[PDB]
Amino acid sequence: NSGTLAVLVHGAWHSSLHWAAAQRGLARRGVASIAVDLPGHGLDAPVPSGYLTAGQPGLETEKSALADITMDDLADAVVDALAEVRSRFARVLLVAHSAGGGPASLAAEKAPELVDHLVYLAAFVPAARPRFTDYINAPENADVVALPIFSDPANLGAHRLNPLSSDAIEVDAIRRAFLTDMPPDAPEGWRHLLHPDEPYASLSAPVPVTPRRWGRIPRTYIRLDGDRALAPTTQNLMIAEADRLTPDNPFGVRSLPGDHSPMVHRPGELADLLAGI
Amino acid sequence: GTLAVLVHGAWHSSLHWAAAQRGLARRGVASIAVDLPGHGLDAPVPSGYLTAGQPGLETEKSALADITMDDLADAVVDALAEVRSRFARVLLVAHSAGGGPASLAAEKAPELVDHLVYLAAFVPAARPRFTDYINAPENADVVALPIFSDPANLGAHRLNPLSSDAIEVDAIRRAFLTDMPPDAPEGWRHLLHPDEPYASLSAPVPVTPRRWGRIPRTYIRLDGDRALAPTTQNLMIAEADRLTPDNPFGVRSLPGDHSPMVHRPGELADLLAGI
Repeated sequence: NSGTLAVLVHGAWHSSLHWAAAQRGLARRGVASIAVDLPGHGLDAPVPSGYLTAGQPGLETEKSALADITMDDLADAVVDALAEVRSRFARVLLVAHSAGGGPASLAAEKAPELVDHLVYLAAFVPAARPRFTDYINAPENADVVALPIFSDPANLGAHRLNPLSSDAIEVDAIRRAFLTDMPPDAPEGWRHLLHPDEPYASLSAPVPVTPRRWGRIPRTYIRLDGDRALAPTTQNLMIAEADRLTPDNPFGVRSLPGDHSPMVHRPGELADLLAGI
Repeated sequence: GTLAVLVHGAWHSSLHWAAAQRGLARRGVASIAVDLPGHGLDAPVPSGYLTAGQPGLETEKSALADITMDDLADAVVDALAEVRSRFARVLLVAHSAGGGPASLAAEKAPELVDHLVYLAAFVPAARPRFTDYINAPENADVVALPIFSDPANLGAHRLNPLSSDAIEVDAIRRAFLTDMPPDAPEGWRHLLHPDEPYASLSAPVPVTPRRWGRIPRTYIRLDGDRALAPTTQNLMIAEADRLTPDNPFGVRSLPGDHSPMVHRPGELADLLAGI
Protein backbone atom coordinates (compact mmCIF):
# COMPACT_ATOMS: atom_id res chain seq x y z
CA ASN A 1 0.00 0.00 0.00
CA SER A 2 3.12 2.17 -0.08
CA GLY A 3 2.31 3.63 -3.50
CA THR A 4 -1.48 3.38 -3.53
CA LEU A 5 -3.70 6.48 -3.51
CA ALA A 6 -7.48 6.52 -3.03
CA VAL A 7 -9.29 9.32 -4.86
CA LEU A 8 -12.66 9.74 -3.14
CA VAL A 9 -15.71 11.25 -4.88
CA HIS A 10 -18.60 12.27 -2.64
CA GLY A 11 -22.30 11.73 -3.33
CA ALA A 12 -25.19 14.09 -3.92
CA TRP A 13 -25.62 17.00 -1.46
CA HIS A 14 -22.39 15.93 0.31
CA SER A 15 -18.80 17.13 -0.05
CA SER A 16 -15.19 16.12 0.63
CA LEU A 17 -15.68 16.71 4.37
CA HIS A 18 -17.82 13.59 4.74
CA TRP A 19 -14.78 11.46 3.79
CA ALA A 20 -12.59 12.92 6.57
CA ALA A 21 -12.80 10.08 9.10
CA ALA A 22 -12.42 7.45 6.37
CA GLN A 23 -9.27 9.24 5.17
CA ARG A 24 -7.87 8.89 8.69
CA GLY A 25 -8.71 5.19 8.61
CA LEU A 26 -6.89 4.81 5.29
CA ALA A 27 -3.74 6.54 6.54
CA ARG A 28 -3.69 4.14 9.51
CA ARG A 29 -3.16 1.45 6.85
CA GLY A 30 -0.56 3.49 4.97
CA VAL A 31 -3.01 4.33 2.16
CA ALA A 32 -2.85 7.96 1.10
CA SER A 33 -6.09 9.54 -0.05
CA ILE A 34 -7.56 12.76 -1.40
CA ALA A 35 -11.19 13.85 -1.55
CA VAL A 36 -12.45 15.71 -4.62
CA ASP A 37 -15.07 18.43 -4.30
CA LEU A 38 -17.27 18.26 -7.38
CA PRO A 39 -18.45 21.60 -8.84
CA GLY A 40 -21.07 23.11 -6.56
CA HIS A 41 -19.83 21.30 -3.44
CA GLY A 42 -17.35 22.07 -0.70
CA LEU A 43 -16.20 25.52 0.35
CA ASP A 44 -16.99 26.88 -3.13
CA ALA A 45 -20.66 25.88 -2.94
CA PRO A 46 -23.38 28.52 -3.34
CA VAL A 47 -26.74 28.68 -1.58
CA PRO A 48 -30.08 30.16 -2.61
CA SER A 49 -30.35 33.77 -1.50
CA GLY A 50 -32.93 32.85 1.14
CA TYR A 51 -31.48 29.53 2.34
CA LEU A 52 -29.83 31.11 5.40
CA THR A 53 -32.53 33.77 5.93
CA ALA A 54 -35.33 33.39 8.47
CA GLY A 55 -38.42 32.04 6.73
CA GLN A 56 -36.24 30.90 3.80
CA PRO A 57 -37.88 33.18 1.20
CA GLY A 58 -37.87 32.09 -2.43
CA LEU A 59 -36.47 28.63 -1.71
CA GLU A 60 -39.13 26.76 -3.71
CA THR A 61 -38.80 28.91 -6.86
CA GLU A 62 -35.32 30.47 -7.03
CA LYS A 63 -33.20 29.10 -9.85
CA SER A 64 -30.03 27.37 -8.69
CA ALA A 65 -26.60 28.74 -9.54
CA LEU A 66 -25.69 25.14 -10.48
CA ALA A 67 -28.22 25.07 -13.35
CA ASP A 68 -25.51 25.23 -16.05
CA ILE A 69 -23.27 22.49 -14.63
CA THR A 70 -23.05 19.64 -17.14
CA MET A 71 -22.18 16.00 -16.51
CA ASP A 72 -18.99 16.60 -18.48
CA ASP A 73 -18.05 19.42 -16.08
CA LEU A 74 -18.45 17.04 -13.14
CA ALA A 75 -16.41 14.31 -14.82
CA ASP A 76 -13.69 16.70 -15.99
CA ALA A 77 -13.18 17.77 -12.38
CA VAL A 78 -12.46 14.12 -11.56
CA VAL A 79 -10.17 13.82 -14.59
CA ASP A 80 -8.23 16.88 -13.43
CA ALA A 81 -7.70 15.43 -9.95
CA LEU A 82 -6.64 12.04 -11.32
CA ALA A 83 -4.24 13.72 -13.75
CA GLU A 84 -2.49 15.75 -11.03
CA VAL A 85 -1.57 12.65 -8.98
CA ARG A 86 -0.96 10.08 -11.73
CA SER A 87 2.83 10.46 -11.79
CA ARG A 88 3.14 10.36 -7.98
CA PHE A 89 1.46 6.99 -7.25
CA ALA A 90 1.69 3.59 -8.91
CA ARG A 91 -1.87 2.49 -8.02
CA VAL A 92 -4.78 4.95 -8.11
CA LEU A 93 -8.15 3.77 -6.76
CA LEU A 94 -11.20 5.79 -7.81
CA VAL A 95 -13.81 5.52 -5.04
CA ALA A 96 -17.28 6.93 -5.75
CA HIS A 97 -20.24 7.13 -3.38
CA SER A 98 -23.92 7.38 -4.40
CA ALA A 99 -24.38 9.96 -7.21
CA GLY A 100 -20.60 10.34 -7.50
CA GLY A 101 -20.57 7.15 -9.55
CA GLY A 102 -21.71 9.09 -12.61
CA PRO A 103 -18.84 11.59 -12.77
CA ALA A 104 -16.36 8.93 -11.64
CA SER A 105 -17.44 6.50 -14.37
CA LEU A 106 -17.36 9.13 -17.13
CA ALA A 107 -13.89 10.16 -15.93
CA ALA A 108 -12.75 6.54 -16.16
CA GLU A 109 -14.24 6.38 -19.66
CA LYS A 110 -12.51 9.58 -20.78
CA ALA A 111 -9.11 8.60 -19.33
CA PRO A 112 -8.91 4.90 -18.39
CA GLU A 113 -5.13 5.18 -18.02
CA LEU A 114 -5.59 7.44 -14.97
CA VAL A 115 -7.54 4.79 -13.02
CA ASP A 116 -6.21 1.40 -11.92
CA HIS A 117 -9.30 0.26 -9.99
CA LEU A 118 -12.88 1.54 -9.66
CA VAL A 119 -14.73 1.21 -6.34
CA TYR A 120 -18.49 1.81 -6.29
CA LEU A 121 -19.74 2.46 -2.74
CA ALA A 122 -23.53 2.18 -3.08
CA ALA A 123 -22.89 4.31 -6.16
CA PHE A 124 -24.46 4.80 -9.57
CA VAL A 125 -23.14 2.47 -12.29
CA PRO A 126 -24.13 3.93 -15.70
CA ALA A 127 -23.17 0.90 -17.80
CA ALA A 128 -26.65 -0.47 -18.51
CA ARG A 129 -28.78 2.65 -17.83
CA PRO A 130 -27.16 6.06 -18.48
CA ARG A 131 -29.21 8.11 -15.96
CA PHE A 132 -29.19 7.70 -12.18
CA THR A 133 -32.95 8.32 -12.16
CA ASP A 134 -33.27 5.21 -14.36
CA TYR A 135 -32.38 3.23 -11.22
CA ILE A 136 -33.80 5.55 -8.53
CA ASN A 137 -37.25 5.21 -10.14
CA ALA A 138 -36.92 1.49 -10.90
CA PRO A 139 -39.32 -0.87 -9.09
CA GLU A 140 -36.40 -2.38 -7.15
CA ASN A 141 -35.88 1.03 -5.50
CA ALA A 142 -39.49 1.68 -4.48
CA ASP A 143 -38.95 0.80 -0.79
CA VAL A 144 -36.37 3.50 -0.01
CA VAL A 145 -37.11 6.52 2.16
CA ALA A 146 -38.50 9.12 -0.23
CA LEU A 147 -36.26 12.18 -0.14
CA PRO A 148 -38.17 15.51 0.08
CA ILE A 149 -36.67 16.81 -3.16
CA PHE A 150 -38.33 20.03 -4.31
CA SER A 151 -40.87 19.89 -7.12
CA ASP A 152 -39.82 20.51 -10.72
CA PRO A 153 -36.03 20.06 -10.53
CA ALA A 154 -35.58 20.81 -14.24
CA ASN A 155 -36.80 24.39 -13.77
CA LEU A 156 -34.72 25.04 -10.65
CA GLY A 157 -31.68 23.54 -12.38
CA ALA A 158 -31.01 21.41 -9.31
CA HIS A 159 -32.39 18.67 -7.09
CA ARG A 160 -33.02 20.72 -3.96
CA LEU A 161 -33.12 19.50 -0.35
CA ASN A 162 -33.78 21.60 2.76
CA PRO A 163 -32.06 20.15 5.85
CA LEU A 164 -32.52 23.62 7.41
CA SER A 165 -36.31 23.31 7.19
CA SER A 166 -38.47 24.12 10.19
CA ASP A 167 -40.58 21.09 9.18
CA ALA A 168 -39.27 18.37 11.49
CA ILE A 169 -40.88 15.68 9.31
CA GLU A 170 -39.01 16.99 6.27
CA VAL A 171 -35.67 17.01 8.12
CA ASP A 172 -36.41 13.54 9.52
CA ALA A 173 -36.87 12.12 6.02
CA ILE A 174 -33.37 13.28 5.07
CA ARG A 175 -32.10 11.90 8.39
CA ARG A 176 -33.64 8.47 7.89
CA ALA A 177 -32.47 8.22 4.27
CA PHE A 178 -28.81 9.16 4.75
CA LEU A 179 -28.11 8.54 8.46
CA THR A 180 -30.46 5.73 9.50
CA ASP A 181 -28.09 4.26 12.10
CA MET A 182 -27.59 7.60 13.87
CA PRO A 183 -27.75 7.51 17.67
CA PRO A 184 -30.90 9.04 19.17
CA ASP A 185 -28.90 11.78 20.97
CA ALA A 186 -26.37 12.63 18.25
CA PRO A 187 -25.19 16.16 17.38
CA GLU A 188 -27.11 17.98 14.65
CA GLY A 189 -24.15 19.58 12.86
CA TRP A 190 -24.82 17.39 9.82
CA ARG A 191 -27.85 19.57 9.04
CA HIS A 192 -25.80 22.61 7.99
CA LEU A 193 -22.92 20.56 6.54
CA LEU A 194 -25.09 19.30 3.66
CA HIS A 195 -25.48 21.34 0.52
CA PRO A 196 -29.09 22.13 -0.46
CA ASP A 197 -28.58 22.07 -4.25
CA GLU A 198 -27.33 19.10 -6.20
CA PRO A 199 -26.75 19.92 -9.89
CA TYR A 200 -29.57 18.71 -12.12
CA ALA A 201 -27.09 16.83 -14.32
CA SER A 202 -25.89 14.70 -11.40
CA LEU A 203 -29.10 12.66 -11.11
CA SER A 204 -30.76 13.37 -14.46
CA ALA A 205 -28.09 13.65 -17.16
CA PRO A 206 -26.97 10.59 -19.15
CA VAL A 207 -23.49 9.21 -18.49
CA PRO A 208 -22.30 7.31 -21.60
CA VAL A 209 -19.62 4.70 -20.91
CA THR A 210 -18.45 1.87 -23.17
CA PRO A 211 -17.30 -1.70 -22.41
CA ARG A 212 -13.99 -1.23 -24.26
CA ARG A 213 -12.85 1.73 -22.14
CA TRP A 214 -14.67 1.87 -18.80
CA GLY A 215 -15.58 -1.83 -18.95
CA ARG A 216 -12.00 -3.16 -18.86
CA ILE A 217 -10.95 -1.37 -15.67
CA PRO A 218 -10.88 -3.70 -12.64
CA ARG A 219 -13.77 -2.65 -10.47
CA THR A 220 -15.44 -3.48 -7.17
CA TYR A 221 -18.90 -2.81 -5.76
CA ILE A 222 -19.49 -2.30 -2.03
CA ARG A 223 -23.12 -3.01 -1.15
CA LEU A 224 -24.59 -1.35 1.95
CA ASP A 225 -27.17 -3.82 3.23
CA GLY A 226 -29.03 -1.42 5.52
CA ASP A 227 -29.27 1.33 2.92
CA ARG A 228 -32.51 3.33 3.10
CA ALA A 229 -31.55 5.90 0.43
CA LEU A 230 -30.59 3.50 -2.38
CA ALA A 231 -32.10 0.06 -1.92
CA PRO A 232 -29.74 -2.95 -1.71
CA THR A 233 -31.92 -4.58 -4.37
CA THR A 234 -31.22 -1.64 -6.69
CA GLN A 235 -27.52 -2.03 -5.91
CA ASN A 236 -27.62 -5.74 -6.81
CA LEU A 237 -29.53 -4.79 -9.96
CA MET A 238 -26.75 -2.42 -11.05
CA ILE A 239 -24.12 -5.09 -10.43
CA ALA A 240 -25.97 -7.74 -12.45
CA GLU A 241 -26.89 -5.46 -15.36
CA ALA A 242 -23.39 -3.98 -15.65
CA ASP A 243 -21.76 -7.41 -15.41
CA ARG A 244 -23.84 -8.67 -18.35
CA LEU A 245 -22.23 -5.93 -20.48
CA THR A 246 -18.65 -6.84 -19.44
CA PRO A 247 -18.66 -10.63 -19.04
CA ASP A 248 -14.86 -10.91 -19.18
CA ASN A 249 -14.45 -8.34 -16.36
CA PRO A 250 -17.25 -8.82 -13.82
CA PHE A 251 -17.75 -6.82 -10.65
CA GLY A 252 -15.89 -7.65 -7.50
CA VAL A 253 -18.51 -7.55 -4.76
CA ARG A 254 -18.00 -6.60 -1.11
CA SER A 255 -20.59 -5.83 1.54
CA LEU A 256 -21.04 -3.70 4.65
CA PRO A 257 -23.94 -3.51 7.10
CA GLY A 258 -25.71 -0.30 7.92
CA ASP A 259 -26.95 2.90 6.36
CA HIS A 260 -25.98 4.90 3.25
CA SER A 261 -23.14 6.72 5.08
CA PRO A 262 -20.46 4.25 6.25
CA MET A 263 -17.82 7.00 5.94
CA VAL A 264 -19.68 8.63 8.83
CA HIS A 265 -20.84 5.70 10.96
CA ARG A 266 -18.33 2.97 10.07
CA PRO A 267 -15.23 4.85 8.84
CA GLY A 268 -12.82 2.34 10.37
CA GLU A 269 -14.15 -0.79 8.70
CA LEU A 270 -14.82 1.07 5.44
CA ALA A 271 -11.13 2.02 5.32
CA ASP A 272 -10.11 -1.55 6.15
CA LEU A 273 -12.29 -2.74 3.26
CA LEU A 274 -10.87 -0.17 0.84
CA ALA A 275 -7.28 -1.03 1.82
CA GLY A 276 -8.04 -4.69 1.03
CA ILE A 277 -9.05 -3.89 -2.56
CA GLY B 1 7.02 8.59 3.35
CA THR B 2 5.93 12.02 4.60
CA LEU B 3 2.51 12.56 6.17
CA ALA B 4 1.09 15.98 7.03
CA VAL B 5 -1.44 15.94 9.88
CA LEU B 6 -3.59 19.08 9.65
CA VAL B 7 -5.28 20.62 12.70
CA HIS B 8 -7.94 23.24 12.00
CA GLY B 9 -8.48 26.49 13.88
CA ALA B 10 -11.39 27.82 15.88
CA TRP B 11 -14.91 27.55 14.39
CA HIS B 12 -13.44 25.56 11.46
CA SER B 13 -13.07 21.85 10.73
CA SER B 14 -11.12 19.40 8.59
CA LEU B 15 -13.25 20.57 5.64
CA HIS B 16 -11.35 23.84 5.26
CA TRP B 17 -8.07 22.02 4.49
CA ALA B 18 -9.52 20.26 1.43
CA ALA B 19 -7.95 22.44 -1.27
CA ALA B 20 -4.56 22.47 0.47
CA GLN B 21 -4.74 18.68 0.80
CA ARG B 22 -5.17 18.39 -2.97
CA GLY B 23 -2.21 20.74 -3.44
CA LEU B 24 -0.09 18.54 -1.18
CA ALA B 25 -0.95 15.43 -3.20
CA ARG B 26 0.31 17.25 -6.31
CA ARG B 27 3.73 17.26 -4.63
CA GLY B 28 3.56 13.67 -3.40
CA VAL B 29 2.83 14.58 0.23
CA ALA B 30 0.07 12.52 1.83
CA SER B 31 -2.13 14.36 4.30
CA ILE B 32 -5.03 13.84 6.68
CA ALA B 33 -7.02 16.44 8.60
CA VAL B 34 -8.04 15.95 12.22
CA ASP B 35 -11.46 17.01 13.50
CA LEU B 36 -11.04 18.30 17.04
CA PRO B 37 -13.88 17.40 19.44
CA GLY B 38 -16.96 19.46 18.69
CA HIS B 39 -16.01 20.11 15.05
CA GLY B 40 -16.78 18.47 11.74
CA LEU B 41 -19.67 16.02 11.66
CA ASP B 42 -19.22 15.64 15.44
CA ALA B 43 -20.20 19.27 16.00
CA PRO B 44 -23.41 20.11 17.87
CA VAL B 45 -25.50 23.22 17.27
CA PRO B 46 -27.50 25.27 19.80
CA SER B 47 -31.18 24.39 19.68
CA GLY B 48 -32.11 27.70 18.04
CA TYR B 49 -29.11 28.09 15.72
CA LEU B 50 -31.05 26.81 12.69
CA THR B 51 -34.36 28.39 13.78
CA ALA B 52 -35.81 31.64 12.41
CA GLY B 53 -34.75 34.47 14.70
CA GLN B 54 -32.42 32.06 16.56
CA PRO B 55 -34.14 32.13 19.98
CA GLY B 56 -31.95 31.53 23.00
CA LEU B 57 -28.69 31.70 21.03
CA GLU B 58 -27.31 34.44 23.29
CA THR B 59 -27.93 32.52 26.54
CA GLU B 60 -28.02 28.77 25.82
CA LYS B 61 -25.20 26.80 27.42
CA SER B 62 -22.98 25.05 24.89
CA ALA B 63 -22.75 21.29 24.54
CA LEU B 64 -18.96 21.85 24.40
CA ALA B 65 -18.82 23.38 27.89
CA ASP B 66 -17.01 20.40 29.45
CA ILE B 67 -14.38 19.81 26.75
CA THR B 68 -10.93 20.34 28.28
CA MET B 69 -7.65 21.32 26.66
CA ASP B 70 -6.49 17.78 27.43
CA ASP B 71 -9.45 16.38 25.47
CA LEU B 72 -8.50 18.49 22.45
CA ALA B 73 -4.84 17.46 22.63
CA ASP B 74 -5.59 13.79 23.29
CA ALA B 75 -7.55 13.75 20.02
CA VAL B 76 -4.42 14.94 18.20
CA VAL B 77 -2.26 12.34 19.98
CA ASP B 78 -4.70 9.56 19.07
CA ALA B 79 -4.53 10.62 15.41
CA LEU B 80 -0.73 10.81 15.50
CA ALA B 81 -0.41 7.39 17.15
CA GLU B 82 -2.44 5.66 14.43
CA VAL B 83 -0.11 6.79 11.62
CA ARG B 84 3.29 6.70 13.35
CA SER B 85 4.35 3.25 12.11
CA ARG B 86 3.07 3.96 8.58
CA PHE B 87 5.13 7.08 7.75
CA ALA B 88 8.77 7.94 8.37
CA ARG B 89 8.15 11.71 8.59
CA VAL B 90 5.06 13.19 10.24
CA LEU B 91 4.42 16.93 9.94
CA LEU B 92 1.95 18.35 12.46
CA VAL B 93 0.47 21.48 10.87
CA ALA B 94 -1.70 23.68 13.09
CA HIS B 95 -3.73 26.74 12.12
CA SER B 96 -4.82 29.55 14.47
CA ALA B 97 -6.28 28.16 17.74
CA GLY B 98 -5.27 24.66 16.61
CA GLY B 99 -1.75 25.50 17.77
CA GLY B 100 -2.85 24.95 21.36
CA PRO B 101 -3.96 21.32 21.10
CA ALA B 102 -1.19 20.56 18.60
CA SER B 103 1.51 21.94 20.92
CA LEU B 104 0.19 20.07 23.96
CA ALA B 105 -0.03 16.92 21.84
CA ALA B 106 3.61 17.38 20.80
CA GLU B 107 4.53 17.89 24.46
CA LYS B 108 2.66 14.73 25.49
CA ALA B 109 4.18 12.52 22.76
CA PRO B 110 7.26 14.07 21.10
CA GLU B 111 8.14 10.93 19.25
CA LEU B 112 4.93 11.17 17.21
CA VAL B 113 5.96 14.44 15.50
CA ASP B 114 9.02 15.04 13.32
CA HIS B 115 8.27 18.70 12.55
CA LEU B 116 5.79 21.27 13.87
CA VAL B 117 4.32 23.88 11.53
CA TYR B 118 2.47 26.88 13.00
CA LEU B 119 0.30 28.53 10.34
CA ALA B 120 -0.64 31.82 12.01
CA ALA B 121 -1.22 29.55 15.00
CA PHE B 122 -1.04 29.90 18.77
CA VAL B 123 2.41 29.11 20.20
CA PRO B 124 2.06 28.57 23.98
CA ALA B 125 5.76 28.47 24.95
CA ALA B 126 5.98 31.92 26.58
CA ARG B 127 2.29 32.55 27.36
CA PRO B 128 0.15 29.48 28.17
CA ARG B 129 -3.23 30.94 27.13
CA PHE B 130 -4.21 32.06 23.63
CA THR B 131 -6.01 35.05 25.16
CA ASP B 132 -2.61 36.19 26.49
CA TYR B 133 -1.79 36.99 22.85
CA ILE B 134 -5.28 37.81 21.55
CA ASN B 135 -5.62 40.56 24.18
CA ALA B 136 -2.02 41.75 23.86
CA PRO B 137 -1.50 45.33 22.61
CA GLU B 138 0.25 43.89 19.54
CA ASN B 139 -3.13 42.42 18.47
CA ALA B 140 -5.26 45.58 18.72
CA ASP B 141 -5.41 46.06 14.93
CA VAL B 142 -7.32 42.89 14.03
CA VAL B 143 -10.90 42.86 12.81
CA ALA B 144 -12.93 42.47 16.00
CA LEU B 145 -14.81 39.18 15.88
CA PRO B 146 -18.43 39.40 17.15
CA ILE B 147 -17.94 36.74 19.82
CA PHE B 148 -20.92 36.39 22.17
CA SER B 149 -20.60 37.94 25.62
CA ASP B 150 -19.69 35.87 28.70
CA PRO B 151 -17.99 32.87 27.04
CA ALA B 152 -17.25 31.30 30.43
CA ASN B 153 -20.95 31.10 31.34
CA LEU B 154 -21.86 29.73 27.90
CA GLY B 155 -18.99 27.25 27.99
CA ALA B 156 -17.90 28.35 24.52
CA HIS B 157 -16.73 31.27 22.43
CA ARG B 158 -19.80 31.66 20.22
CA LEU B 159 -19.87 33.08 16.69
CA ASN B 160 -23.02 33.53 14.58
CA PRO B 161 -22.31 33.51 10.83
CA LEU B 162 -26.03 32.73 10.31
CA SER B 163 -26.98 36.08 11.86
CA SER B 164 -29.52 38.37 10.19
CA ASP B 165 -27.25 41.35 10.99
CA ALA B 166 -25.19 41.84 7.83
CA ILE B 167 -22.61 43.91 9.74
CA GLU B 168 -22.10 41.04 12.19
CA VAL B 169 -21.67 38.54 9.34
CA ASP B 170 -19.36 40.89 7.42
CA ALA B 171 -17.09 41.18 10.46
CA ILE B 172 -16.60 37.40 10.45
CA ARG B 173 -15.89 37.62 6.71
CA ARG B 174 -13.43 40.51 7.02
CA ALA B 175 -11.54 38.70 9.79
CA PHE B 176 -11.17 35.22 8.27
CA LEU B 177 -11.67 35.81 4.53
CA THR B 178 -10.41 39.34 3.89
CA ASP B 179 -9.28 38.53 0.34
CA MET B 180 -12.63 37.04 -0.73
CA PRO B 181 -13.59 37.95 -4.31
CA PRO B 182 -16.48 40.42 -4.60
CA ASP B 183 -19.17 38.04 -5.90
CA ALA B 184 -18.26 34.89 -3.98
CA PRO B 185 -20.79 32.23 -2.89
CA GLU B 186 -22.29 32.16 0.59
CA GLY B 187 -21.64 28.48 1.34
CA TRP B 188 -18.83 29.30 3.77
CA ARG B 189 -21.37 30.81 6.18
CA HIS B 190 -23.02 27.50 7.04
CA LEU B 191 -19.75 25.55 6.86
CA LEU B 192 -18.47 27.26 10.02
CA HIS B 193 -19.31 26.07 13.50
CA PRO B 194 -20.88 28.53 15.96
CA ASP B 195 -19.36 27.15 19.18
CA GLU B 196 -15.65 26.94 19.88
CA PRO B 197 -14.89 25.18 23.19
CA TYR B 198 -14.12 27.65 25.96
CA ALA B 199 -10.86 25.85 26.75
CA SER B 200 -9.60 26.34 23.18
CA LEU B 201 -8.89 30.06 23.65
CA SER B 202 -8.82 30.29 27.46
CA ALA B 203 -7.22 27.15 28.91
CA PRO B 204 -3.47 27.05 29.61
CA VAL B 205 -1.26 24.90 27.39
CA PRO B 206 1.91 23.83 29.25
CA VAL B 207 4.89 22.88 27.09
CA THR B 208 8.54 22.58 28.11
CA PRO B 209 11.80 23.36 26.26
CA ARG B 210 13.14 19.81 26.68
CA ARG B 211 10.09 18.11 25.13
CA TRP B 212 8.12 20.40 22.81
CA GLY B 213 11.15 22.69 22.59
CA ARG B 214 13.37 20.06 20.93
CA ILE B 215 11.08 19.29 17.98
CA PRO B 216 12.10 21.02 14.72
CA ARG B 217 9.48 23.64 14.04
CA THR B 218 8.44 26.29 11.53
CA TYR B 219 6.15 29.30 11.71
CA ILE B 220 4.30 30.51 8.60
CA ARG B 221 3.35 34.15 9.07
CA LEU B 222 0.38 35.50 7.10
CA ASP B 223 1.23 39.09 6.22
CA GLY B 224 -2.30 40.27 5.39
CA ASP B 225 -3.90 38.62 8.41
CA ARG B 226 -6.83 40.57 9.88
CA ALA B 227 -7.80 37.91 12.46
CA LEU B 228 -4.40 37.43 14.15
CA ALA B 229 -2.15 40.44 13.69
CA PRO B 230 1.18 39.76 11.94
CA THR B 231 2.77 41.75 14.77
CA THR B 232 1.23 39.25 17.21
CA GLN B 233 2.62 36.40 15.11
CA ASN B 234 6.13 37.86 15.18
CA LEU B 235 5.81 38.41 18.94
CA MET B 236 4.91 34.74 19.46
CA ILE B 237 7.90 33.70 17.34
CA ALA B 238 10.37 35.88 19.25
CA GLU B 239 9.05 35.04 22.73
CA ALA B 240 9.06 31.31 21.94
CA ASP B 241 12.59 31.43 20.49
CA ARG B 242 14.02 32.88 23.72
CA LEU B 243 12.90 29.76 25.60
CA THR B 244 14.59 27.43 23.05
CA PRO B 245 17.92 29.04 22.09
CA ASP B 246 19.26 25.72 20.73
CA ASN B 247 16.17 25.20 18.52
CA PRO B 248 14.82 28.48 17.14
CA PHE B 249 11.82 28.83 14.85
CA GLY B 250 12.16 28.45 11.14
CA VAL B 251 10.22 31.38 9.71
CA ARG B 252 8.33 31.36 6.40
CA SER B 253 5.77 33.79 5.03
CA LEU B 254 2.69 34.03 2.84
CA PRO B 255 0.82 37.18 1.79
CA GLY B 256 -2.92 37.52 2.16
CA ASP B 257 -5.55 36.81 4.76
CA HIS B 258 -5.99 34.35 7.65
CA SER B 259 -7.30 31.55 5.37
CA PRO B 260 -4.54 30.58 2.92
CA MET B 261 -5.86 27.01 2.67
CA VAL B 262 -8.93 28.62 1.11
CA HIS B 263 -7.50 31.49 -0.94
CA ARG B 264 -3.90 30.40 -1.61
CA PRO B 265 -3.93 26.58 -1.34
CA GLY B 266 -1.30 26.17 -4.06
CA GLU B 267 1.45 28.30 -2.54
CA LEU B 268 0.57 27.02 0.93
CA ALA B 269 1.01 23.44 -0.27
CA ASP B 270 4.28 24.42 -1.97
CA LEU B 271 5.50 25.84 1.34
CA LEU B 272 4.55 22.76 3.38
CA ALA B 273 5.99 20.35 0.80
CA GLY B 274 9.26 22.29 0.98
CA ILE B 275 9.47 21.99 4.77
